[PDB]
Amino acid sequence: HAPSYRVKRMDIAKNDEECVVNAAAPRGLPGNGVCKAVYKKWPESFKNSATPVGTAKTVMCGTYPVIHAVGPNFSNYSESEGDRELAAAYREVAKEVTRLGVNSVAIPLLSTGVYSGGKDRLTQSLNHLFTAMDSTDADVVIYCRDKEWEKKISEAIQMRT
Ligand SMILES: [Cl-]
Repeated sequence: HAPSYRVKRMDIAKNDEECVVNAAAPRGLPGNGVCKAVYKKWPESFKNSATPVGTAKTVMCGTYPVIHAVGPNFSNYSESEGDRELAAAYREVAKEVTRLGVNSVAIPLLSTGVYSGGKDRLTQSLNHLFTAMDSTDADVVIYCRDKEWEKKISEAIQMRT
């Protein structure tokens, strides 16, 4: 037992962890990017998966848990309301990870990309991720796709040890 954070630049649908967090689209839809990859790999986990912005809902695919976390779309939310809902989504992820009793979890950065409102939200989203997941016992593996983001996430991980 020595919980860590790691970052990998690859498709989260190929993760090596005991459960996955989906950067879920609202309304339980297949979405794009990460959510679409999750839909292609674990389509059964989208049965009644819809959950409001700021929340998370776990649906099993077989016995593999998919934690659907709906971050805010900053094109629709103000900066202050969106920040609150982004923090809350990660808090509900940490609660689901705890309830599931998993030893590890694969997580993407919520409210980035098409939900970012055209702004770079790495630091904002990653810091809410740390605040929530620091409360758990699980190994956390953060998944990104951009090479400069991998570098920055790795630097943030390094300066917490
Ligand atoms: Cl990325």
